[PDB]
Formats: sequence, structure tokens, C-alpha cells
Amino acid sequence: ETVPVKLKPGMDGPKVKQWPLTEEKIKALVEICTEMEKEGKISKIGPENPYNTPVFAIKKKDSTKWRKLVDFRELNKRTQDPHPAGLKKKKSVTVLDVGDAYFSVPLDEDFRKYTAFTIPSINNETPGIRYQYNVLPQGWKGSPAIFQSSMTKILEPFRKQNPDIVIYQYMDDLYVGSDLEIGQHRTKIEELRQHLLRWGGYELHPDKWTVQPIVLPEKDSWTVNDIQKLVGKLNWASQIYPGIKVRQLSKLLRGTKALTEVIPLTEEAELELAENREILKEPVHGVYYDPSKDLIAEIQKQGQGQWTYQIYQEPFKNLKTGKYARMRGAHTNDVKQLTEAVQKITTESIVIWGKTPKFKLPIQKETWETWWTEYWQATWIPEWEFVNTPPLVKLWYQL
Amino acid sequence: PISPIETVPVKLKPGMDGPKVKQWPLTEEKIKALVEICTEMEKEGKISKIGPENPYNTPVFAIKKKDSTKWRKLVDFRELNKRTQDFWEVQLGIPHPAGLKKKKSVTVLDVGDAYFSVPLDEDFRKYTAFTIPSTPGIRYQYNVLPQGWKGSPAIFQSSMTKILEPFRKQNPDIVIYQYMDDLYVGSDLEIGQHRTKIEELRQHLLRWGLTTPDKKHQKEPPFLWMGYELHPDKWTVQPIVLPEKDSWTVNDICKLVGKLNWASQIYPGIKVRQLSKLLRGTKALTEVIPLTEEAELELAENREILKEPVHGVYYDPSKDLIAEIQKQGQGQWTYQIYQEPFKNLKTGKYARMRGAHTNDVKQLTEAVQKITTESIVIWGKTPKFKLPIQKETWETWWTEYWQATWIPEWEFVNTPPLVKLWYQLEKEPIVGAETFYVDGAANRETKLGKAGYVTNRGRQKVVTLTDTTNQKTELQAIYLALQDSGLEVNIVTDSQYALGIIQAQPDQSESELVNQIIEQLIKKEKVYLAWVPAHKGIGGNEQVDKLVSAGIR
DNA sequence: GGGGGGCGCCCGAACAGGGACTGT
DNA sequence: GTCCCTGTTCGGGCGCCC
Ligand SMILES: Nc1nc(=O)n([C@H]2CS[C@@H](COP(=O)(O)OP(=O)(O)OP(=O)(O)O)O2)cc1F
Ligand SMILES: [Mg+2]
Repeated sequence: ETVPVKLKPGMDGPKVKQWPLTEEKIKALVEICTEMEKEGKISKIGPENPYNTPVFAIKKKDSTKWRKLVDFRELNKRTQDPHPAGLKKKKSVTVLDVGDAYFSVPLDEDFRKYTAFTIPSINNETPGIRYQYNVLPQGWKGSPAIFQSSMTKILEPFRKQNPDIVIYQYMDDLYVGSDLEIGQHRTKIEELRQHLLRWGGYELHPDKWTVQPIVLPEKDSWTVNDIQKLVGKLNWASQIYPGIKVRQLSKLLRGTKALTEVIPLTEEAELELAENREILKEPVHGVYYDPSKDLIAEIQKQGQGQWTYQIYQEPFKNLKTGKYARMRGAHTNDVKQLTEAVQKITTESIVIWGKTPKFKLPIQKETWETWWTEYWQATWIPEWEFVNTPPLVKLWYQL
Repeated sequence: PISPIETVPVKLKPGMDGPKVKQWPLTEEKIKALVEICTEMEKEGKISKIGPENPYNTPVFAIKKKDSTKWRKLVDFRELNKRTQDFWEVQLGIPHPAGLKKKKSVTVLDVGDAYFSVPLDEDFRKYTAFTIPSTPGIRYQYNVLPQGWKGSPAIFQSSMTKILEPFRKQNPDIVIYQYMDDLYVGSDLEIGQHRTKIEELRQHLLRWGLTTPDKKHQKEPPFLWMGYELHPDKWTVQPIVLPEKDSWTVNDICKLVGKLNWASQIYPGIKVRQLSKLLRGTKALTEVIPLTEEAELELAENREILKEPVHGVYYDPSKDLIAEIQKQGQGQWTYQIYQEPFKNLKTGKYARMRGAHTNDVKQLTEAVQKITTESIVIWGKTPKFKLPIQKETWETWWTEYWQATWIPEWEFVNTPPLVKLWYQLEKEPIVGAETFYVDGAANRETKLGKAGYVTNRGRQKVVTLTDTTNQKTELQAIYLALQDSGLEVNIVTDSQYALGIIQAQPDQSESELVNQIIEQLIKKEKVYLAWVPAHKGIGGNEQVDKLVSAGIR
């Protein structure tokens, strides 16, 4: 017997167009779907069902296994609606994909129509083939909820026996944290997997996640341009740290001078720059995580495989500010790096606050949509929007 | 006959009801066209006589077909369409001959009276009431799908897909391009065995009530299909006849751009920038527009292009997909996709202007993006690129654009005009270049403004402006400093606005003023553009703020 | 002459969202 | 707050197909 589920009041189902898929991805999707159809998990539907949700497929890691992924973001936003603080403090955390579990539960009949999706054909040889879910679909926020009761019964034994192991669930995902040596840990996880095989993304280390402080140049000679760049950067930071002062440094820029004129630092300005250096290394004050608000993630391309990001719910109230380094090579692919960055950040967010951020991506909309699923490896998908970042803010966070 | 396929359940939008609309009057020729059709359909159970228990009605008409010998019964269901539920359309695109692979044997079949072979939901039939005017007039309803109803295409396309599924699973290696009721059927059998599989498909369709008249059963090349002629090793588009007026309205312009667009899929070098500019502002279709000298000339070039003979080839998957792009000027690009040189699969153009201000490297990146997505639709994979841009050019652009940008695997092609960056901001301030502090102020009420600079060598200039804006004066000031500066100049601005535009290295703009600025940036040897926070007492931003502020703010 | 769905192309009308501005 | 500027979406023409 199914749990009755309804959309948020005054909200209709998703009507998102399927995007074009590669031949590889389509062959995989058709293979997976005909099998799911054999098992009753999905049913063919017609076009009288007005709803649609995009679908694609990822080939995880090195394998020859595709995993179907349904972009359920729209539906999740329209479905009716504590977190382990210790999970971020374990030396190892593994991420298990417990998606298959959901297929064991039937899905409320009157909700099924909202889980419609369509498989495209190469060169439009045929009209799209539409399907519908009969079990709990992976990717849906309703799935982990409804399966919660049953999920607790599964782990309960394993938890009792391993009270120093923290097990956390988010959507299709199981986070398992330990302070075990990396050997007993992997043996523990394989234990827990044996424990799950019975009842029908590695490896994280939240203990070495890094905060990226704002920092000020160090120099022997300062030019007018240097000081100007400094004063503007401190002006901005003083919105994040009210303690920042600019008066003495700005005094040196009195008059109207050549950008490359060297300007000797007075004693005052010398000190007020030292103070500022320390005011920058403090907790930002009055930053309370509010679960009822979305996490905003903001990313800047710093170049040379360097990407910076900040997570806040309100401007200048950063919950975390971080960096993401990558290969300074020839075969650099910005879009790939950027989607690896959003995945790292989403991951940190799930692990820290149990929530997904909304991303402000420093990429063209069209560029992003053309390529991001070639590099995706997560079972979830964060919200995002696109933004031509002021090249000013790029300079503020640089290292 | 009528398919024993199950109906698709439809319904009106909530709280709504069927159409009540007077039959408007018809030609005699059309009334007899209709009557002949309706007496036949009625005989076949495809329509039913109704009585006064049916309040509804919706006007019917007819048009000659491409056969010019047969009529097509149509129904202006625009009102019922409004009150009918939404469908999800299953037709995701248009198949393209360039995506076909060489097949040993080919057949093309058209289903006869397609829609009228598919049952309509019983519960819904009453809203399809119409009336043939004529002896008095007769009132019918539809038992099958009607032409002019918005649910009919998707329901047909979905039904056709159910019907072919079993034949497809049984015959995985017969390829069947299914567009409406049109079937391209290809195989690698000898023509003997092929013809036998065709018969099995035809029987299969006939068991589900879909006939395939020998009249529309093409057995020999060249096949007519989707607007093409498919020869065994090459394909062609059926002749494109351009209009030839001497006056041109918005409507026959729109008509000419369209035929040109259509043409560009296999005719290289088609251009329509100058022609589509005409369409700007113009309030109605009937409105006449005079061909600009440039549009005039463009239309000529296209006309010469269309005169040549051309063709495409089919896809060989054991080989690579290559896309070659060519710069065409005006934000216009052309591409040819191929596998073996000088044998195009297809061609295309890209001209979309997006952005107030842009440059050629951006536009090239948009072209690559569109082409990639189109290759994925047609061939299901990305092509390898040949682009007229040096690896060093792209590299520079990429390591200095603050955005993530990327092009798939490509290789450079010396065929001009090469794409380039037309100037480059310095990353460090310039020694021995004069320093300009620029600024602008505008009064929001009077719309009066001042723009101006102050330099470290003691020069100052203020220009007064009318009917202007803050952003505009900030841009005016930068322009002014470019005008009165040497080949090398340092400019300090407090405008994020202005800094964001120039820093992205535009070479084209909608803006007259930005274009003038760009002209200057190209003439310079070195420019370095720095930013400072406004109204923070930072000289000599301070100095120039006082100048342009006076009498404005 | 009057209808439908698909994709394409162009355009301009609504919006959304962020920066700059006012102030006896 | 307001005004300016830019970007998105979406609806409306035309092209092509059935
Ligand atoms: N202009 C059209 N409007 C349509 O709704 N259609 C639809 C309704 S009939 C279907 C198939 O087109 P077609 O020309 O084969 O019409 P059929 O009813 O199958 O006529 P034939 O017996 O094949 O001559 O597509 C076609 C058009 F050309
Ligand atoms: Mg037909």
C-alpha cells in the first residue's frame, strides 16, 4: 500500500523539454528502460499525460555501467515538503549509492503521471518514447522520505554494533563516516554493503576541508596603482568585516599621480595595513545557518586551474569560502573543471548542512548546457543560474 | 479501414465546454468536395450523423492537396483547441538525410488517409460536431482523428510508434524512419529479401488498420522523402525557387529569409544578415520595405549561390565527423560538415547576435556550440573541428576571459578571414604612459550630464552632454581620454559598468559610442584600464569627480 | 482564403536582476 | 525607493515536413 503524496498547493507538474542525447547515452537509456519496464518499475505512457522531466545517463568512473539520471529538480521544487554535525568531522566518509532500494516501494498511483519522461532517438528516426514510474524513482526528494521508516530498520542493527560510525542519507545517497584507519574503514563499508545486499563515489575526508581567507599583497615597493588596487579591495572587504579601515592608505593617494609612481608607506598606513591583515583573519560575525533559506554558491574562475567559491545565504555573510585547484596543463577544460567544482561544493554542502546549494555559474548558459552532462558523476543535481561575474569580484578572492 | 488500436483518453480543460461556432459559408466546389468525402467516411464509420442532442459545432473547409486531384477535409478547431487539455508532444525534431547511413535496399511508403485510420476517444467525440452545408445540411461528428485538432498529431505519432514497436523488436536491423505516416525503410538485404520484409511490414500495418497504397510506394531511386531526393550515394534538396518582386513587403521578405534558411542546409555561403535587418521595427506584414543597397547586394550573392548544383552524402559511422567553419563578416558564419574532403554531409550558417557587445571569438564559440548540439541530434556525436583561429589566439582569450569557455577538439585552418582579438588591455600599468582619471555625472531629471578627465600631467577637459545617462557619461569620459591620449595611456575609471564592457574586448556593439571607443582601442599600442571606488576621496578620481559634478549633482 | 504538431530563423515585448543615484 | 542596461523567455510572423 502506497503513501499518498501531493504537489505543493497551486502548483502544476513539470513540463521541461528533453535535451539532445548522445548515441552512447541513448543506447544505454533504452537498454536500462526496457529492463526496468520488464520489472514493472516503469510503464509506457502516451501524450495525453502533459508532464515531462528530462533524462540522461552517466557512465560512472572506469566501468562499462551506465546509470540513469532523471533531472527531477523541477518536480522536487513542486513536491510537498536533524542533521549529523559529526559527519563533517570524520577522517573518512564513503558515499554509497543506495538508489536501487527505492524500486522496492510502489509509488502512489495519482502521483505517477508527474514522473513522466521521454527518450529521444538519433536523428529523430522515431518520435520520443514516453515512460512513467510505478515505484519510487531515484532523484526524487519523495523517495528518501517515504523509504525513511524502512531505511532505519535496515541500518538499525549495523548502527548499534558500530556506534562510532555515522550514517547519513541524502536522496539516492548514503554517507558513512569513520575515524578508522583507511583499511578497517573500507572493510567496514564492505561490511555495510553485505548488510544491504541482505535486505534488497569514494572517498571523502571532511577533516581536511579548507577555508580560503581573503589576503593582502606583501610588497617592498608600492606604486600608486598597487595602493589603488589595495584600497578598492579593502573597501569591498569592509562590507564583510566592518573592522577594515582605509583612511591612512587612501591618504597616500592624495593629489593626481602617475599609476607607476612609487609611494613610500607612512607609519600610520603601514600599521593600518597590518591591522587589516589580521582583521581579515577572524570569524565573520553573525552568520547563522538558516535551514528555511537556500544556500547560494558563487564561483569565480581565477585561471590556471584555480577556482574560488563562497557559500552564503545572505550577502557578505559567508558560511564558507573555499578554493579548488586543478591541473595547470595543456588539455585544460574549463567546463569540465567547473562541473567538477560544483560537484565538490555540493558535496561539501550536503555533508555540512544536509542541503544543496543554488549555484551562480560563471559560464554562458549555452556553453554549460552543451557539455555539463559529459562530466557529471553525481546522482543528484543542484539548482543553478548563470551570471557574467563582475571581473572586480574575481580580484577580491584571488590568492 | 480503422485501426483496432486503443483510443487515447482526452478531456477538455477544467470548467470548459465544447465549441459552439457557426459554420461559415463555402464554395460550391468545396461543398461537393466535402459531401463526397463525408458520404464515404460516414459509410466507413469514420464519422457519425448526430442530432439535436449535440449543442456543439465547429466550421469545416477543404484545400486541394499536392496531388491537386484530391481534397483535404479540414476543421477550424481553434476554439476547441483552446479548451482541450495539454499534450506532451512526442515529435522532438525533423530527421535529416545527412544522418542516414548507406543502405543496400530502400523503400518509401506513405500510409493512406492516416488520421482517419485512428480512432478518437468516444467520450470526446461530441465536441467534434460539424455541419456540411449543401436538400438540406447534414450534421456529423468524428469517430477518428480530425485534421485541425491540436491533439491529432501527437496521438497519431504515438499510435504509429505503438504499432511499429513489435515489428521493430522482431526486425531490429530494418531501419524505419517514421515521420507522421511517412516511412523510409532501409536494409542491407538483397532486393529480393528486402521486398519480402517490406511485404511483412505492409501486412503488419494492415493488421493494425493502416493501408499503404502502391501509388505512394516508391521502389526505385531517386526516392522523394521529407523534401529531398535520395539517390543511392547522394542526396539533394528539391529545387528552391526564390521570389522575384521589385517591391518587397515584410511578408515576402520573411518568406525569402525562410527559403534561404532552408537552403543553407546544403548550399554553402548563404547569408541573410542584411535582409533580416530590414524586418526591424516594421509594424505589419503588409508593410512594404525598400531594399537597402547592402540587402540588395546580399540577395544577389545568394541568387548566384542557388544557381549552382549541389548535393550531400550519407553518414559513414566508421569515419570521423568534421566541421569546418568560415568567417563571413557581420556576425555571420558558414559551416560545412563532412567526413571525406569536398563531399559534404551538410552545411549551415550561424548569425545570431547575442549581447549588446561581443567579439569574434565569442561568436565563434557560439557557432561551435550550436554545431555541436546539431551534430548530436543528427549523428549522435560531436564532430572534430577545423576553425580559422590560431591556437595562440584562442589561448590568449581563454587565459584572460573571466568566464569558463571551451571548444572541443579542433585544428587550425589558414583559410581567411582568420578570427582574432583586435586589441588587448595591459595587465600592468604602463610606464611613460600618461594617466587619465575619467568620470561622468548625469542629472536624472534634466538628463544633462558632464564627462571628463584629469591627467597626472595637469590636463583637464570637461565635455557637456544632453539627453544622457550616468552609464553613458562614464563611457563618454573613457572615449574622451582615448581621443586626447597618445598611443599609450593609463585610464582610471570608477565605473564597473564601463570596465566590464571594455575588459571583455568587444569588436562589435549595438552602441554607436562603444563602437567609437573600440575604434580607438584598436588604434592604440597599449591601454591599461584600472578601477577605483567612487566617492571614496581617492585622488585624482576625487579631482575629476568635482569637475563633472559641478552643475549636475 | 480560413486548421494542426514538429524543428528552424528572426524580431521585439514582458520580465529579472544588479549597479548608481538623493539628501532643505 | 528610481532609473538604466543587459540578459532571458516567450509569442508572433515566415521557411520546411506530414
Ligand atoms: N497540411 C497537412 N496537415 C495535416 O494535418 N496533415 C496530417 C493529417 S493527414 C497526415 C498525413 O498526410 P497525408 O498527405 O499523407 O494525408 P493522408 O490522410 O494520409 O492522405 P493520403 O491518402 O496519403 O493521400 O498528416 C498533413 C498535411 F499535409
Ligand atoms: Mg498519407
